[PDB]
Amino acid sequence: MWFEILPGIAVMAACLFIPGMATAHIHKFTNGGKEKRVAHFSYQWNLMERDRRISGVNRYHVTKGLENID
Amino acid sequence: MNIMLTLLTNVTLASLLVLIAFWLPQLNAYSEKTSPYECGFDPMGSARLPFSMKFFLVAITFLLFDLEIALLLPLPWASQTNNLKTMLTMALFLLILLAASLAYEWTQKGLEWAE
Amino acid sequence: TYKFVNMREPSMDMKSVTDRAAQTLLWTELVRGLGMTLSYLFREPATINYPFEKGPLSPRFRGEHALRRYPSGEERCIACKLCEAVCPAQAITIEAEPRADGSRRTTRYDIDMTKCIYCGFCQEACPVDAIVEGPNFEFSTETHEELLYNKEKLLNNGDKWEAEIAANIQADYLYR
Amino acid sequence: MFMINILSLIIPILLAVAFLTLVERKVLGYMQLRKGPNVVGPYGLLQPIADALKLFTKEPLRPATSSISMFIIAPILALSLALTMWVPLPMPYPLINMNLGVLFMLAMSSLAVYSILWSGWASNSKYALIGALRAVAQTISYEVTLAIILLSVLLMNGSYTLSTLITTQEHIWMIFTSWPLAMMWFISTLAETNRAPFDLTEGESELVSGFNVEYAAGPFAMFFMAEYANIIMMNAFTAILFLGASHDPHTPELYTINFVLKTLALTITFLWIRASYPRFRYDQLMHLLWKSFLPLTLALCMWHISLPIMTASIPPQS
Amino acid sequence: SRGEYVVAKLDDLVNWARRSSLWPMTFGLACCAVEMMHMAAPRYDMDRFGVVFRASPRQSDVMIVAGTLTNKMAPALRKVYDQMPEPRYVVSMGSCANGGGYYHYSYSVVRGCDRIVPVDIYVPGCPPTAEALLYGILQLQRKIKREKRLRIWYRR
Amino acid sequence: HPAAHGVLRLVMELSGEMVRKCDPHIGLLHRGTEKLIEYKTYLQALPYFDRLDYVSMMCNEQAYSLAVEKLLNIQPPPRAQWIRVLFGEITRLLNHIMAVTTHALDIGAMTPFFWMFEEREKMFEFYERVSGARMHAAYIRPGGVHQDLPLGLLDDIYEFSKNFSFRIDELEEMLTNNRIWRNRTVDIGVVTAEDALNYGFSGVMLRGSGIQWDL
Amino acid sequence: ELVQVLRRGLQQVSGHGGLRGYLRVLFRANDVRVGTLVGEDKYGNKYYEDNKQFFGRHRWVIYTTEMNGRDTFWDVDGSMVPPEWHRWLHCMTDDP
Ligand SMILES: CCCCCCCCCCCCCCCCC[C@@H](O)O[C@H](CO[C@H](O)CCCCCCCCCCCCCCC)COP(=O)(O)OCC[N+](C)(C)C
Ligand SMILES: CCCCCCCCCCCCCCCCC[C@@H](O)O[C@H](CO[C@H](O)CCCCCCCCCCCCCCC)COP(=O)(O)OCC[N+](C)(C)C
Ligand SMILES: CCCCCCCC/C=C\CCCCCCCC(=O)O[C@H](COC(=O)CCCCCCC/C=C/CCCCCCCC)COP(=O)(O)OCCN
Ligand SMILES: C=C(C)[C@H]1Cc2c(ccc3c2O[C@@H]2COc4cc(OC)c(OC)cc4[C@@H]2C3=O)O1
Ligand code: SF4
Ligand code: SF4
Ligand code: SF4
Repeated sequence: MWFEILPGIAVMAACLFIPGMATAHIHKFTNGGKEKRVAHFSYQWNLMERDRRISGVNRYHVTKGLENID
Repeated sequence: MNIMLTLLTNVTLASLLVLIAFWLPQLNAYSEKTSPYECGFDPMGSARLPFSMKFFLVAITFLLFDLEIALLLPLPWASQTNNLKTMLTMALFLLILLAASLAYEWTQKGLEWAE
Repeated sequence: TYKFVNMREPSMDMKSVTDRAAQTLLWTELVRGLGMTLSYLFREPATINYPFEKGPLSPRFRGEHALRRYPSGEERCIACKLCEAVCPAQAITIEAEPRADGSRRTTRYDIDMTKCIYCGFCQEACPVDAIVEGPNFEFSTETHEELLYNKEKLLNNGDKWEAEIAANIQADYLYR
Repeated sequence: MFMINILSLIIPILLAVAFLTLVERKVLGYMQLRKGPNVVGPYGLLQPIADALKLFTKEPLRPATSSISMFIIAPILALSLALTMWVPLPMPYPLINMNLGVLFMLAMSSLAVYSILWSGWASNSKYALIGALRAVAQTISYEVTLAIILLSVLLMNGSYTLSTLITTQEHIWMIFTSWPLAMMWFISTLAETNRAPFDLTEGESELVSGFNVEYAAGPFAMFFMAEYANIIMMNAFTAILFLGASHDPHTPELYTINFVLKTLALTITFLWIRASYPRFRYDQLMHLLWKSFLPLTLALCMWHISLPIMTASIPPQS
Repeated sequence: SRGEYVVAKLDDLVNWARRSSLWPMTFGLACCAVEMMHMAAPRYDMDRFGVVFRASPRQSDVMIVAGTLTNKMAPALRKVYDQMPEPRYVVSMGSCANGGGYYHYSYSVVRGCDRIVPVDIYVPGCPPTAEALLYGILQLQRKIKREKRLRIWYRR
Repeated sequence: HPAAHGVLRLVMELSGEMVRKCDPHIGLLHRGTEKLIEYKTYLQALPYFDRLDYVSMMCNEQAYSLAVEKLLNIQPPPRAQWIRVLFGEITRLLNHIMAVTTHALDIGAMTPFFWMFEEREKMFEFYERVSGARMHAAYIRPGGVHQDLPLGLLDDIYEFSKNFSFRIDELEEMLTNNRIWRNRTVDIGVVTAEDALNYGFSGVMLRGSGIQWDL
Repeated sequence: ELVQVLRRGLQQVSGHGGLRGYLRVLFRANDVRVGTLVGEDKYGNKYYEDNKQFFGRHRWVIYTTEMNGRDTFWDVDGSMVPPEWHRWLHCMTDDP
C-alpha cells in the first residue's frame, strides 16, 4: 504494498502546493513585499488611491512615514 | 479586468487543446465509422424523437424553489439591522411557507414520478 | 429440510427504535462498508509479477501438442489413426505408407490448432504415447497460418520439450 | 506578472489531475486486492503521461448525425469552466479577490452542467440523450439543497468572501459547529461532481458511456480532465469551508501545506467511497435529496438564522 | 541525418505511449470471456500494465474477440470494430475466434473472425489461460513497439 | 453492452426511462450444438456440455453422464460418485460467485468481484490439478471420472474450504445491509409462485418465491 | 516498528549490488525483492526463490539481457525459459 500509492500522492501534493505559494510570492514581489492590499469597500480603495497619489512614484505600496513632515 | 484575462486564458487553452486534438493525428473517416452507436446494431428510430419527462412536475416546482434561494441569499446582511425582531420574523416566515409548499406537494403525491 | 432467509421481525422497543434512528441518520452500515474496504487496502495484494512470476500448473496440464520418440531416436507414432478417429474437432489429419525399411510410419500428420479444443482425448487414445499435450501455453502467433501444424513442427516441438514432457509423464502415468 | 500567476495556477492543476487518475487507479486496485499501474514508470509514475500522449494522438471522431458546433463547444466549456472555478480560492491568498466568491462558484458550477447537456444532445445518439436527461434530473435534485446549505453555513462567516472563512475558523473548525450540515454538503458535492454512488450521467454498467459515448481522443480527454479538476476543486472548497487551517501572514506556506493535505484527504475519501457502494437509481437520488435532505436543511437553516441572534453571536461584516 | 534521428525519437515516443495505454473494449462472446475476466482479476491484474476496459468503441484501442462469432453476430462485431478510432488492434482469442474450433463445421458459425476483421494476434487455446492471453497482450505491445510510421513518412 | 452478460440483443420500448416492453433477441451464440452432437460418438459429444454453461462445467458433464449411464443400464462406482458430488459443489460455488459478483457489478458495486475472483482462481487450480484444464475439464464421463485424484488434492481442498466462509462474510458485509443495495434490490422483479411455476422457472427463481423444491 | 521496515528497504537496495543494480532490477522487472539464487541458465537467466512469500511469488526468474541473437534488456517474455526451468518455475515439481 500500500505504500506504493504514496509516490503518486506526493507528486499530486507537490503539484497542488505550487498555486498558493506562487500566488503569495507574486503578491509579495509586485506589492513591495509587504502583502497585497485588500479593497473590498470603497473606503479601502480611497486609501489605496491616496497612497498612490502621495507616494511620489505612482505606487500605492511605497509608504511615506514621518520623514515627510519637515 | 483580471477576471476577463483569466476567462480568455482558460478558453484559449481549451480551444488550443481541441485544435491539437483535431489536427495532429491521422484521420481516416468513412461512413461505417461515423455512424451512430447503439451497441452494434443500427438504431431503430431517431434520437430527435420526444423523450418523456416523468419528473416534469418536480422540474416546474424547482423553478419556484430556486427563486426562493434568491430571496434567502441576502440573509447574512439582514442580520446586521437594528430591527432584529422584525427581520427574524420575516426570515422564518419565508422558510415556513417554503416548507409548507413542500408539504403540500408531498402530501398531494406531487413528488412521485409518472409511470 | 429448509431455512428462511428473510423472515425476521424487527424489535419495537424504544432502545431498538433509537438504534435504528441512529443507523438511519448517522449512516452506521455505510461506515461498516468503508471499514471493510479500508481493511482490504492494508492487505497484501494477490498479484504476481508476470512474466517473472508464473501461475502454478500441474503435470496433467494440457498445452501445445508434440510428437515423441523412443530413446533410440525412432518415432513412437505408428499411424494407427486412433487420435484422428477420436478427435471431437476433427483437428488431426493423417496419411501413412510403408517406410523405405518397411516400417509403418506417417507421411502426413497435421493438427489444426484453431480447430483443436485441447481436450487431451488424443493422448489418451494413443497406444504408444506418441502424441502428447506438452506443458507449453505461450505460443501466440501473429498470423493464422502459423497455427496450422504439420509433422515437422510437431516433431520439432517434441524435440524441444522432451525433457519436461518425459518428467511430466513419469509423475502422472500411474494415475492413467 | 499576473499572467505568470494565471499559468502558475493552471499548469499545476492539470498536473495534479493527471496524477489524480494514477492515484485513483492505485487506491482502487489496493482496495480490490491488486496493485494497479506499476509498470509504466516506477510505481506507475509515467502512466498518466502515456495516457495523455495516447489520447492526443488518436483519431477524434465527429459523428455523422451530430451537430458540430455544440459537439465541439461543450468540451471546451467544460474544461475552461473547471479551470475558472479555481481563481477565487484562497490558498491563503486568492488569484482573484471577490466580495461574493461563494456566489461566483455557485453560478459557474450551475453553468458547468450545460457542457454535459449540450454534449449529450449534440451527439444525436440515444445513450448520450439518456445521459443528458439524467444530468437534468440530477441538477434538479441537488441544486436547491446545496444553495440553502451554503447559506446556513455562511451565516457564521458574515459574508460571501472566501478569505473571511480563514478568519472565522481561527480557533475551531466550522465542522464542530455544523457537522449535520457538513454531512449533507459532502453528499451534495458527491452528487454535483457526478461521482459514485451518484454517477448517473456516465452510467457505465447501465448506459455504456452515457453523455460522452460518442466522444473519442482529445475531446474525451478534456471531459475527463474537467471532471477530475472538479473533484479536486470541490474538495478544496469543502476543506476551506469546514476545516479551516490557521494562517500566519508571515509564513503563508504553512497554511498552503495544511490546506493541500486536507484537500488530499477529502479527495482520497471520494475515491474510497467509489470503491465501497453500489450506484443509486436516479429517481432515488431525487427522492433522497427532496424528501430527506430538503426538510432537514430547511429546519437547520431556520436554526442557524436564529442561533446567532439567540446567543448574540452575529458575525462582524455588514 | 538530424531529421531521421528526430523522426526516430518521435516514433519511439508515440509507440511507447500507445503500447503503454492499451484500452480494450468491454466485449465478450462466450467461454473465453471468463478467462478474460480472470486476466482482470487480482492474480494477473491487467490494470497494472496500463490495460483498462472501456465499454465505448470510441474510447477503445483494442478489440479482443473472446468467444464464438456466429453469423447472426458478425455484422455487430464488424460494426463495433468500424466504430473504433484509429489506431486500433484486434486480438483473436480462443479456438472459436481463431478458426471456428469445436463449431468449425456449423451452419451458423463464422470459421474464424479474420474473415470479418483483420487480426493482429492469435491466442490459441479452448480457452487460453489468463496467462496465455496476457502473453498475447504483451506480444501485441512488442509488435506496436516495432512500428515506424514516422520513419516511413519521412522516407516517402 | 457491459450489462448484457454476453451476446444478448435486448430490444426495449421505453417511455422516458420506464420500460414499456422487453423483447430479448437471442441466437447470437447459437452454434448448432445439437446437430453437431448428432454427428459425434457419445464420448466425443461430452466436451460440448462443458461449453453449454461455461460457469458450471462439471455439472453439465454430470447431467449428460447420468443420462448416458441411465441409457446404458450401468452404475458408477461409489468413489466416483463422491468425487462427482464434491466437484459439483465446488462448481456450484464457482457459479454462485460469478452470478453474485456480476450482479453487483451491474448494479455498481464493483469491489466484491475482485475479492471473490481470487477464490474462483483457487478453485480453477483445483480443476486443473484433477484434469489438466482450469475450465473445460471433461473429467466426468458416462462411466465415472477420467482419473483418480492426485495424491494431495484433498488436503488443499480442505485448506481452501476452511477459509471461504470469511470471504462470504466480507461479501455480506459489503452488500447485505447496505441501504443502497437494498434500494436497488428490494421489491424489484417480484414474481409470484404460480407465475414462476407456469412460466417454467426452476432453482432460485422458484425458491425466492417460497416454493419448496430442490432436485 | 517503521524504522525496521526502512532498514529492510536499505538492505534491499544494498542487497542488489549497489544503487545501479537496484535501479536496473527496478526498471527491468518492476520488483526489487531479494531471494536465494536457486540457479542459473545456460542462456543467462537466473532463478531465485523465497519460501516466505505466498504461493505464486515464491519463485521467479530474472531474464537474461541477451538471448540467442536479440537484445532482451527490455524485450522479455515467458517463452525464453527453457523446459527444465519451465517445469520448476510453474511449480510442476519441487526439484530444480
Ligand atoms: C499545449 C497547448 C498550446 C500548444 C502550443 C503550440 C500550438 C500548436 C498548434 C496547434 C495545431 C497542431 C497541428 C500539428 C500538425 C500540423 C497540421 C497542419 O497545420 O499542417 C498542414 C498545413 O498545410 C496545409 O496543407 C496548407 C499548406 C499551405 C497552404 C496555406 C498555408 C499558407 C502559409 C505559407 C507557408 C509557406 C512558408 C511559411 C514560412 C513561415 C495540414 O496538413 P493536414 O494533412 O491537412 O492535417 C493533418 C496533419 N497530419 C498530416 C500531421 C496528420
Ligand atoms: C514541454 C514538453 C512538451 C511535450 C511533453 C510531452 C511529454 C514529455 C515526454 C515524456 C516521455 C516519457 C516516456 C518515455 C519513457 C520510456 C520508458 C522506457 O522504459 O521505455 C523503454 C524504451 O524507451 C522507448 O524506446 C523510448 C521512450 C522515449 C523516446 C524519446 C522521447 C523523447 C521525448 C521528447 C518530447 C518531445 C515533445 C514533442 C512535442 C512538443 C522500454 O521499456 P518497455 O520495453 O516499454 O518495458 C516493458 C515492461 N518491462 C520492461 C517490465 C518488460
Ligand atoms: C440543540 C439543537 C441542535 C440542532 C439539531 C442537531 C442534531 C441533528 C441530528 C440529526 C442530524 C442528521 C444529519 C444527517 C442527514 C441525512 C440523514 C438521512 O436520513 O439520510 C439518509 C440517507 O443518506 C445517506 O445515507 C447517504 C447515501 C450516500 C452515502 C455516500 C457516502 C457515505 C458518506 C461517507 C462519510 C461522510 C462524511 C461527511 C463529512 C465530510 C466532511 C466535510 C436517509 O435515507 P434512507 O436511509 O434511505 O431513509 C429515508 C427514506 N426512508
Ligand atoms: C469489468 C471487469 C472488471 C470484468 C467483468 C467483465 C469483464 C470483461 C467482459 C465482461 C465483463 O462482465 C460483463 C457482465 O457479466 C458477463 C458475464 C458473462 O458470462 C458469464 C460474459 O460472457 C460474455 C460477459 C459478461 C460481461 C462482459 O462481457 O472484465
Ligand atoms: S486435444 Fe482434442 S481437439 Fe485437440 S487434437 Fe487432441 S483430440 Fe483433437
Ligand atoms: S499419434 Fe498415436 S494414436 Fe495417433 S496415429 Fe500415431 S500412434 Fe496412432
Ligand atoms: S474457444 Fe473454447 S472456451 Fe473459447 S468460446 Fe470457444 S468453446 Fe468456449
